[PDB]
Amino acid sequence: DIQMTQTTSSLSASLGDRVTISCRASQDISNYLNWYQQKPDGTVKLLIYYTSRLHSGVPSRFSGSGSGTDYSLTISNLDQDDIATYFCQQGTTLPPTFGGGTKLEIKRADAAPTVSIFPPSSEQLTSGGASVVCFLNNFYPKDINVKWKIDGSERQNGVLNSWTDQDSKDSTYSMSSTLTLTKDEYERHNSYTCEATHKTSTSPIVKSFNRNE
Amino acid sequence: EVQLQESGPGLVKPSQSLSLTCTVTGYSITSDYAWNWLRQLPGNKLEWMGYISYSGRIRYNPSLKRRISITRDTSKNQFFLQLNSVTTEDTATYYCARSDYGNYGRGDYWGQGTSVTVSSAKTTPPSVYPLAPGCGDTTGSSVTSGCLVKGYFPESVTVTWNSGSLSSSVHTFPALLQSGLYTMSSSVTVPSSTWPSETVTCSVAHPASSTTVDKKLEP
Ligand SMILES: O=C(O)CCCC(=O)Nc1ccc(/C=C/c2ccccc2)cc1
Repeated sequence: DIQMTQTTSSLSASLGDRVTISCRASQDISNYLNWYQQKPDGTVKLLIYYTSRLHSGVPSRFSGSGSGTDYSLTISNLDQDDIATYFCQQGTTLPPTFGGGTKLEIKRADAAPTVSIFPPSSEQLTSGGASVVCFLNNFYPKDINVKWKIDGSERQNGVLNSWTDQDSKDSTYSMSSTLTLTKDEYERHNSYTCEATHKTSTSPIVKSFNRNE
Repeated sequence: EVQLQESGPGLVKPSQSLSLTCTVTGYSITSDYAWNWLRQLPGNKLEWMGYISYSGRIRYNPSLKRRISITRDTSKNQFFLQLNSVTTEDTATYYCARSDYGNYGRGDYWGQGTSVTVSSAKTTPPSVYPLAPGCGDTTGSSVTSGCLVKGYFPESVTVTWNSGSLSSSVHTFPALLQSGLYTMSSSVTVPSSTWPSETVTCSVAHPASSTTVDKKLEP
C-alpha cells in the first residue's frame, strides 16, 4: 500500500483568504494525485485530478500543485461554502489510498453563547430518571467549558456534552450539556446550575433553577 | 445526471454477513468505468474495499479479500457488496463510487453513504421528553424549547418541529452512547410573543424501530 499523509488535520482561516493543504506519499506517484471535498453531511465531491486538472464544475479558485511525493491543494478567495474536510488520493496503484484529511473552519467574529437550562420533565420523573439539560447556542470560537453545580457543589460525573458542526451559513457553534442522575438523587437537592466559561466574557454565564420554586 | 445510492440493513449482528446494494441511474454499469465499494471508519480514515469493472473484472483490498465478495446485476443496473464474519471493527459509513478503470484513477461520482452498525445490542425505540423552562424562570425577547431523545438503538433519529412562525432556528445535537444506548437532543428558538400562545410540538421518528412520537411543549 502507498501511505498518504496529510500532516495538518485542522485549519482555520478567514473569508477571502488563501489556504494551502498539503499531502505526502510514501513513494513517488508521478502526479497521479486527486483531491476530494467531503461536506459534513458526508457528501463527497471530486475537485482536482492528476495534481492540477479541474474536475468539471469546480470553481477556478481551487488549484493544485506538486511532484514526486509532495503535493498541495490551494483554495484561494476562501468561501463560506468551503467548510469541509479535504482528502487526497493516489491514483497510481491498487488499493487506491486516501489521506486522513484536513478539516477547514471559517473564522468569524467572536460571539457569546445564548445559554438555557431545563429541569427534568413531568414524564421522565415518573419513569424514575432525571436529566437536567443545558443549551449553549450560537457561539464562536468553538472552545468552551461547562460546569454543573448541584447545591453549589461541582459535578463532573454523569455529564454528556455534544457539539454541533460549524454552522454552514453563519459559522457559529452550538453545544448541549446533559447531567443525568436518579430521581432520588435529583430530589435530594434544591439548586441546579449551569455555568458557561467562554472567551467572550471574563466571568462565566450562569443559569439555574431551584426546585423549591 | 449519473447517480449512485447505497441501501441495505443498518444493523448487523457480529459473525454474520453485511450486505449492501448500490443502485446506479443515468449511466449503465456495462458501458465503461469501475464500480467501487469504500468505507470510512470512526476517525474519518477512508478505505477502498474493491471494485467490479464494466467488463466484470473484480479486485479487492488485500486486507479484506478473505471476507469480501462484489457481484453485479446488469439487468437491474445494480452492484452488490457482501462482507462476511463481521465484527465491531466493521462498523462504518459505507460508500459506493464510480471511478476511472485505470488511467487517472479518479472517483467522479459518489453515493451519499450509508451507515452500518455491527453490534449484538437490541433495537430499542426512544423515549421523548419535552424541554420547557422552569416555572419561576421569567424570560425576555425570545424563548428556547427542546426535546430529549434518550435510550434508543441503533442510530439514527429525526427530530422535526412545528410552531407557526418561520423565524425558528433549530439545532440538532449529535447522539452519544450512554452505557449501551444513544441519547440526543434538539432545540428550537421562537419569539416570546408566540409561546405559550401558539402550540409547539416536536416529532421524533426512529426508522429502525419504525416508531414516531409527538411531544407537545407545555409551560
Ligand atoms: O495495480 C495497479 O498498479 C494498476 C491496476 C489497474 C487499475 O485497476 N487501476 C485503478 C483502478 C481503480 C482505481 C480507483 C480509484 C478510486 C478512487 C476513489 C474512489 C473510488 C475509486 C484506481 C486505479
